[PDB]
Amino acid sequence: SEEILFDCLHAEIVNYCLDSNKEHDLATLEYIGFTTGYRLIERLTREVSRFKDELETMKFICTDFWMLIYKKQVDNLRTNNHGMYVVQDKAFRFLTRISPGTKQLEHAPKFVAFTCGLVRGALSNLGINSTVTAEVQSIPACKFHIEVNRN
Amino acid sequence: MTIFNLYIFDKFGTLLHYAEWNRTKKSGITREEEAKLTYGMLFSIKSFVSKISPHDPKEGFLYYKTNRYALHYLETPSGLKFVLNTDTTAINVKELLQQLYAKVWVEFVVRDPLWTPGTVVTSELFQSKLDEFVRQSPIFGIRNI
Amino acid sequence: SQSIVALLFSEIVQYSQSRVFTVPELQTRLHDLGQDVGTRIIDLYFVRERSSKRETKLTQMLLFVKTTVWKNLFGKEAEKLEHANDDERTYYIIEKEPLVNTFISVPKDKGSLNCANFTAGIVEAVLTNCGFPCKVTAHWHKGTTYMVKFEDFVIARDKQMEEK
Amino acid sequence: MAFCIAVIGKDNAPLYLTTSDMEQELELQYHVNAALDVVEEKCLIGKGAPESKELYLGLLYSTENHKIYGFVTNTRVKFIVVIDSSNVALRENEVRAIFRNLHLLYTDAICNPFYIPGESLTSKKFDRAVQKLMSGTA
Amino acid sequence: AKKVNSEFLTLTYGALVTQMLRDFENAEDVNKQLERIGYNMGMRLIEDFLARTSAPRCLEMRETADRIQQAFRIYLNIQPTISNWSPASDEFSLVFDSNPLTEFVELPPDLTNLRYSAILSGCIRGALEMVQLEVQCWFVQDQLKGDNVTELRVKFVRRLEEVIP
Amino acid sequence: AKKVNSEFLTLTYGALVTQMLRDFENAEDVNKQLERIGYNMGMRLIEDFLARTSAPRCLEMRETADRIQQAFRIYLNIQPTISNWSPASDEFSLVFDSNPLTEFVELPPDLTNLRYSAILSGCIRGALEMVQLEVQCWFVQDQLKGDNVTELRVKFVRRLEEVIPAGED
Amino acid sequence: MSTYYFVIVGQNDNPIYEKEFSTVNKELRKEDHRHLTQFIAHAALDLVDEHKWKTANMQLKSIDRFNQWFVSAFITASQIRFIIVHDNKNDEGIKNFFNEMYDTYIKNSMNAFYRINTPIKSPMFEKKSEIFGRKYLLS
Amino acid sequence: MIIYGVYIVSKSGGLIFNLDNNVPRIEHEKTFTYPLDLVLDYDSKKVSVSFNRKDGINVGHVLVAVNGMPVNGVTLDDGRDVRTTLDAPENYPINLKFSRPKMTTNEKIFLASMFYPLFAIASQLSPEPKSSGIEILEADTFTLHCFQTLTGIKFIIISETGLNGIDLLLRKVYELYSDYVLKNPFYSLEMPIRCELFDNKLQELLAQVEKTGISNIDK
Repeated sequence: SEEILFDCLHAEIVNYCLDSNKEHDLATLEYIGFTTGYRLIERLTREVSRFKDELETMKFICTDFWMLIYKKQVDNLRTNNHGMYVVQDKAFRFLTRISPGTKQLEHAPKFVAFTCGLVRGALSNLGINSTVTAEVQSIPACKFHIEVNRN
Repeated sequence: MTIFNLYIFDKFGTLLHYAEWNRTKKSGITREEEAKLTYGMLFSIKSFVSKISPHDPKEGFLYYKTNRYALHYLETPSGLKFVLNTDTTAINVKELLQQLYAKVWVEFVVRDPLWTPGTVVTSELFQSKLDEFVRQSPIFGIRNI
Repeated sequence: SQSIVALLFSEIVQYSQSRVFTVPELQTRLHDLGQDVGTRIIDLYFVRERSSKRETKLTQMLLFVKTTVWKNLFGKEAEKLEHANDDERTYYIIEKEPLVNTFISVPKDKGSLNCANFTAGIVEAVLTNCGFPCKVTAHWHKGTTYMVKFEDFVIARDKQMEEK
Repeated sequence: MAFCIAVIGKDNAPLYLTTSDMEQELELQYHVNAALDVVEEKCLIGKGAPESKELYLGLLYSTENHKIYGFVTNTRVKFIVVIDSSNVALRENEVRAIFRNLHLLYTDAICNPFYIPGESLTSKKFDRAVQKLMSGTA
Repeated sequence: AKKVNSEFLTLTYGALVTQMLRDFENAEDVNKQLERIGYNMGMRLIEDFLARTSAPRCLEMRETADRIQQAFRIYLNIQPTISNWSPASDEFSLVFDSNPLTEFVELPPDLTNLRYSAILSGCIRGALEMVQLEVQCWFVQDQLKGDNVTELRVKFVRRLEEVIP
Repeated sequence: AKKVNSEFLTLTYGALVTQMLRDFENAEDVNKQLERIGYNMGMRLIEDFLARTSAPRCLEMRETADRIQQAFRIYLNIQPTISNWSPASDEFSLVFDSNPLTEFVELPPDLTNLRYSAILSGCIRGALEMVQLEVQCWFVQDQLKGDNVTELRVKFVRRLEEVIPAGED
Repeated sequence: MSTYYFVIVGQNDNPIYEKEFSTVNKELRKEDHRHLTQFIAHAALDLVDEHKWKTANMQLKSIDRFNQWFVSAFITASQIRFIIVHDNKNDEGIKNFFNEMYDTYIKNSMNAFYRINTPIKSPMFEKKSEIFGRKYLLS
Repeated sequence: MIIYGVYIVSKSGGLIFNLDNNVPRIEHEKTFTYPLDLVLDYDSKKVSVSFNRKDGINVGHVLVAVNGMPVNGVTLDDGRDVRTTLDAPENYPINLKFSRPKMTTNEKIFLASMFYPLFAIASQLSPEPKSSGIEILEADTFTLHCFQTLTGIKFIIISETGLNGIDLLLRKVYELYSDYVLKNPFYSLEMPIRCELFDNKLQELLAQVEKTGISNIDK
């Protein structure tokens, strides 16, 4: 039951926020974490030949990364034409433990930073870029609103 | 005919929560003093046995009974206390309280970031999950060993 | 009941223990109660349970009155009888059953003697009313035991009518 | 069998040591070896040098006594050893294993929280990791 | 895929240590933060450890050693081996070949006094005081500071007792 | 089985009464004295009648009434007969045809103001008070006074034992 | 006719009671009968004590016959001396008459208020005795 | 079936009678070496151990005798005190007796005293309405069964934990109670009942129940 460590540790981070900055959280967690997951992703569906460039919707790669970490699937995936889009998820693990009543909403940016801070790829929608804001209306229901680092 | 009520007390003797379902004798004492009285009583019984024990009380106190209702007790080595009221005669419930601790409390309390340690739980999910775990076996009666 | 009699007799002892100051006069008061019992029981049982016919001679009356009184008191005759040569006045009548223990007995520090004397009082009543003045002591020897000191004129009288 | 190790960042090179199995790389092509990599990204890159696959590059670039075998990750990192052997009896299988090893060693140097990514590899540990790689597979 | 689900934790810990270390210049200040944060974490964790292992309670240091090394087995998937008992049975040593919570965090950061396992020390103490065992905790050996094995030390200082009914 | 003869109990009771007439000159004193000893009787009579049978505490008066008549038929081997209730059912009368204590004894005419068998009223009193139950009992008619059979009153003025066995004490 | 005289004697020789049924006349001479036969009862007692030490019979019908005063003895278990003294004999009346005397005596001896050797004034006993006399002696 | 102890208390709640059926406390001795892992702690006339309950020396095992020499409250028989004896090394290696404090009678009086309210305050503010108090209190290695007289006296005994069929035994001890209060109803609750006759009658009830028969109501 290895999760309990991380639930407690992120909980205590939710606890202390010193007034110097809101989110002192730098993203090296995110960077080294996706590099680790990609050590486990020693295979992803891109062709052996280098020229034919296929982009992997980081939406899908986000699904898989949740299965590697968040374990539960991203549900409602609405996307505009360009790099701006969003995920609508009914359940969020750290907000599964909080009362579902929309009363404790502030605790999100610690959540949404963790999905930012993942190095980009040159071909867009390739699966790894990250710069993300969240708008959690309902407690279990996180709303990670994506903005690519590009336009 | 579900359980009457259920009590929690820290290793410092403070009432964490009280959930009632079917208690009827309407209390002349406001619940907080009653919880204090009960915690002191249970402590007294712990001392009572730990003195008058013939040999090692490994788990010490278990529960007490009346002719017309009954009650049971659970001891958590951290010093939290579990108390509920049941009817006199049905299956034991020592195990049922162990389960409620190891699942409902360890999940819907400590794994709640917005419950600060050593206070009153006020989670609607912990409340509703307690309601449902009691509704699991709304069984009344104990005959505990 | 058994236990109602035990209770009424505890109130006997207590009433004595109240308006009596020391133990031997309490035993005396018990002895008085015993005389009161005998004074009328003996005349009762002359007829109904004693063959309706008088009996005068010593040892026969001793044993037979013993038995008849015990049958109509508790229905249990005294277990044995000793009459002692070394003092022809000294006879012992001994019953393992104490009347007292219907309620099991008293403190074993203050009062050496108990109801045993009150039964001895009933005994004295019946003996002295048959024609046998006697003094009776209750001893905690071999259970509830008794000893009888008959009357001198009586002792000479039967010693003479040992023959006919 | 000179393995000019060279990790590349997005554009620049965080670590590119000059080591092999036996001892240091004497040959004075180092900065211009990185220029071999730059002429890669000038003409050889094509639309291909970056991909979204764990990149098998069996000889994306070749020349005398100097054979480049490449690899790229989703994080746009360029992993390249050079086969500096006109030929030796080693076949690409152990080269694949070597890029597995190099992947893992690099990403475990990445495992450091202190070392900011994109900077010169400070880790003498990741050093000895690369050093064992060279001493073994060269 | 998924040899280790929670290799995530050690990188989070590295983030926290460097974030404090930037914030507070001193190794000592972050030592206190690590200790207290381990305290709260171990307070969180001991109750779950007693929900699973369902231990009676620790009245004897051999039992304490077995319990905590079992918790390490079940929480950090490590196998510390109890050793170096006190003549009075107060001290014992927990042999971590690999501090699991570190995977080359940094061998030289150029910073002695910066102790990593302080998080463990806080967790062990806060856990223990939940179960009425005030024991101090420190680290006799530590690989990162130049050692070959990282060795936590605890010595039985006082038996806390519940009071004031 | 009772293992005892009715006349012997009667003789012990006569011994008491005569001894009281002697020791204390007045009937009122000897009567109050015997009522006290009967009060102290009841403190053991009621617990005995409970040891023979754990009767119900009380839901109504006549339940106590037939409990006590059962007890009277127990130790005295004589079936009583409850009668004469209150309009309020609170108080009743109790009937003994012939008490082994009362009978085998008549009374010298000087002792008219004596109430002879009042030991039973005392018994009832103390029996009800150890059972924490407040009642008044006096023999409204006594076999000796020319009454057909001994008649009591049982005036249960109020309560002292509650529904929970904690009670007031 | 027959004269009628009953006497009751305590163990301590106390004359407990005496009862008469004879046709009333010369009351002074009837009192003379009374004391005459009481001292006669003393002498007859001094006799009947050894007579009872001889035979424990139901009733000692004759102890002395003064040739005009007749001594009939029914001694009790409590040694209560009883004598009927009469100028005429009637054995069948006297035997069961002393029987029924003894019976009603038991009845009125049980009452705890009586103590050994004490006069008994119960007029109920008087009429019981009178009924017996009309049954077994008088006509 | 073995009964550890038998008790009865009054309307006062005072311990009126406390016969014990001979249930000894465990004992331990071992040739103690240099300072002992037993964590010896002085607490107010108790010379005990607080931790490291090894070898069957419970925490509550009070020091009972030292090196054969008896030890009394805090110091020893000879005048030495536990501390001075202990911390002096070269005395070691040595034997130490240890066992649990058989609570001296007065302490048992105090125990019964403090328990009485729990009986009378067994959540009189119960859930169930117009309720009734405690009757059965199971425990670790004993079980308490009480019989209210339904008016007045309380009847509590201490039996082997795993057992049934004891409340009838309480009824029979109630019968013994009636037997004895026949002795002198003046001999009332105010004084305690210490009358060896009724008491050996009780120990015969004990004798019967030590043997098999607790059916066969014979007492």
